[PDB]
Amino acid sequence: VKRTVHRAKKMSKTHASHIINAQEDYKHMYLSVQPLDIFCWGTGSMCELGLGPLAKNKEVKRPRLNPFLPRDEAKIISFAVGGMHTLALDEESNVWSWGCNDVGALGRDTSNGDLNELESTPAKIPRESFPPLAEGHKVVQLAATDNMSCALFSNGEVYAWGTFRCNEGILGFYQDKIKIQKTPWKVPTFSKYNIVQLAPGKDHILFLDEEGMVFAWGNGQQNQLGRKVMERFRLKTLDPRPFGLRHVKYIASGENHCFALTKDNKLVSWGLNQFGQCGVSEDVEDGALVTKPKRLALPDNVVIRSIAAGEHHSLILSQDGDLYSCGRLDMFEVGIPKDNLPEYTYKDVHGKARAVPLPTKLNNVPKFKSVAAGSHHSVAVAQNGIAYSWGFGETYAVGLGPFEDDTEVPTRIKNTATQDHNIILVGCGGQFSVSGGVKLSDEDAEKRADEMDD
Amino acid sequence: ELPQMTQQLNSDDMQEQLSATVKFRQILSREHRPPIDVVIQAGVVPRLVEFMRENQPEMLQLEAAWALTNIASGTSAQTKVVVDADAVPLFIQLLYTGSVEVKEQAIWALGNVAGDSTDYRDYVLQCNAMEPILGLFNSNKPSLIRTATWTLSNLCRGKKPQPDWSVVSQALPTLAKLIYSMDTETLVDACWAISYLSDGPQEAIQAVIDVRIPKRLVELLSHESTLVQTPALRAVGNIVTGNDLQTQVVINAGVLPALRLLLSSPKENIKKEACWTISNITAGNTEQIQAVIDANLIPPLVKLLEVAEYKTKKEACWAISNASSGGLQRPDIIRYLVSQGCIKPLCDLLEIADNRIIEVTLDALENILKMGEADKEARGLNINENADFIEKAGGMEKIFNCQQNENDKIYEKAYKIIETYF
Repeated sequence: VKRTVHRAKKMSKTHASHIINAQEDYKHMYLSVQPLDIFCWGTGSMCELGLGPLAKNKEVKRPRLNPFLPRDEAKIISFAVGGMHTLALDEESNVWSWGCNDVGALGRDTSNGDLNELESTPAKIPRESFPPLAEGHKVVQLAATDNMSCALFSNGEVYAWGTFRCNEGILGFYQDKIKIQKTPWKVPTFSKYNIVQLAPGKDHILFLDEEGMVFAWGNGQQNQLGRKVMERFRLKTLDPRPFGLRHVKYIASGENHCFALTKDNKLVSWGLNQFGQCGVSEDVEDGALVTKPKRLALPDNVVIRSIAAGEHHSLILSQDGDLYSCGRLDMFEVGIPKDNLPEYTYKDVHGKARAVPLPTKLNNVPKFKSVAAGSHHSVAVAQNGIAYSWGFGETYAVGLGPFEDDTEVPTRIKNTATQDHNIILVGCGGQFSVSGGVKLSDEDAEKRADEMDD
Repeated sequence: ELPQMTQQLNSDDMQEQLSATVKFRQILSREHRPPIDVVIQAGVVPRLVEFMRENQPEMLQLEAAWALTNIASGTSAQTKVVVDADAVPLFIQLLYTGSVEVKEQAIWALGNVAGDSTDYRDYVLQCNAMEPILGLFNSNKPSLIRTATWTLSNLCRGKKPQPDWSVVSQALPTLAKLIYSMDTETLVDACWAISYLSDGPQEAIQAVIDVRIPKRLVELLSHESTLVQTPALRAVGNIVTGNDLQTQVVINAGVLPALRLLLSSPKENIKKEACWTISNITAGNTEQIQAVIDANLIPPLVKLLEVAEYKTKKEACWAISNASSGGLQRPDIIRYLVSQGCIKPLCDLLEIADNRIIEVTLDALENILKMGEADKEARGLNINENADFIEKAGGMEKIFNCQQNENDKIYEKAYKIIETYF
């Protein structure tokens, strides 16, 4: 009677249009997969250690478990260490905070031993301060500079507080409209795409979107912002702005120098290069400033995994486990012994080696899986899960014990608190350090002890 | 890199598991030639499905289901690896436990599985995937409902062994809302899923029409591009395959002024499937023919019956031939048809068409002649003039030359109507 009478069935999930990066490519670097025991060491003269107000806890020379961040109930998953303060989010996406709050970098109220109990003890930032949390979103990365904090959300929104500091006094927080931001604040969108990664410095912070564009925000006296700022239009242009850096997969920043990894596996750096920390030129008397991004000459088989840098040194961690360092030698930041100094080390007018201005692979060291760098000290965990710190040690930031001499070579951190632990995340500040990890099973610690101390 | 990635994937450090699972997902997410067999050969598939267990952390489940998604997107043999790892139930479990991210991730993998063949489509339905999938349509992100609608399109799909009407008919109330979306990519998948379901016995055609759907299907007959006009036209096309109380409802939503808009569409398949729809609505009540009469649909159809191609003239003939069938109750349907210039395109169709169209064209020319037989008896005439202009267009010669074809039914009719009127 009545008569009854192409489109794809399968479909791979790939990148869409101009998108180079996805947030999932980054959160494995920052957010731990399981709650961590938090360990702090160094000097907490400015409440950095987060171990309480008692003066006994102001100076800790070996990694000490932080009871204010218990693994069972606080459940700290990630943490970002600034210069005098740190942030940390838990398993329910609540950011913690402890450190110096002279410029509101802690995002919480402080008013009403020697240390301030509110500053020297970690506590949560009010959840109501983050509207995205109430809208069903999570924090995928935290960042902390010297005087400014920042939180990246899973929807691409960015919240930040604190200030940036110029060399003279206080520069400002955002575009002449606000001097100091005490509470978490919504950074207005500055890109058609969502931000995927943060890279904090001393008084600046970088951004990176899915498109691959890099943005800069903060102080730019040392050309950290990838451009130049005149005195007149300084506050008017103080906001996350690009600078001709496109097609970038990964960003990382020292205190006044930055790095960016492009899609074609090309690593460029810019900013301040006082001690060759950018690793771009062999002559250190030549350029104190790298205005235009300059490519680093790493070996061919190298695939960059992470990049950590401090004030005058940089550490490039490869996927094969090798660690490449470049920068200042005056406090053994690069971790290269005096007998293994390469040909291109810089001797000053007095004849003393001052820096290594090119990326140099460390030798006689274990394979590393992560690395962090403070102002003049560094921490890198090996493949088994043991930390190796080196550099400036007069503040016990290397956590190697009661001695004040600098350490020339990455040496093992060994104390009862950390020996049975596999540490996952490590951060470093000005004169302290923070590590987080999980305790191994009694048999997993049995084998590793047989591997090392035999 | 693979020997390193495989070794890092099997390490007991869960964080190293996550970093390795990200690397596998990245190389499996390349746009061209993803190394699916090379990672299948690597023996890491049974561990990827291990990372989707209930106890596993969410970041690990996300990267694992994403990597397995792109493995299932390949050859029908490469999808067999994912299903023989017993991964489909874990995909459905993550539709309950995990967050929005993993739910969008697993609904993508289930879509590639359910779209490979009909046995995998039933297998997905076999594991009670319908209830969690339909529950995903209360979320907010337009991409989640985009991937979920596409998977739901592959579920209503397949006709050689049709999907279980019981487990699939639960989705129409959810599809009735998805047509009202504005995302162009979602509603296209939503319309195709409806056209797949509107095809079947009356248990389905009555079900589609009982859930408020066909009113907007005519509203989406008018859309910008043709990517949505085609599934919606197929949807309203399968609805008229039912009884005449079912076709009567589509007529209410102004379907006929919308069908004329499609009769001049740039895409030819929109022209043809419009004529196929106009064909079946002209096969109901004699008043349903009048609906097509007054709707000004026949002037463009008779010109299609002349200049358009055979794939479209055939369905245009069925529309015109079924229209003349209403002359028993109301002989003026032919009276309206003869004035539009219908006898010449029908007669010129005699030599170019085939056994199945010469049949219906003769039925049209006969019911035209049968009306004129009643015109020369009730009205005073002594010659039937419905045959006067058949040969004015050269049709009496062609129908006389239709007695030579050896098909039984066309020789029995061409010879009968030529003796009855000539």
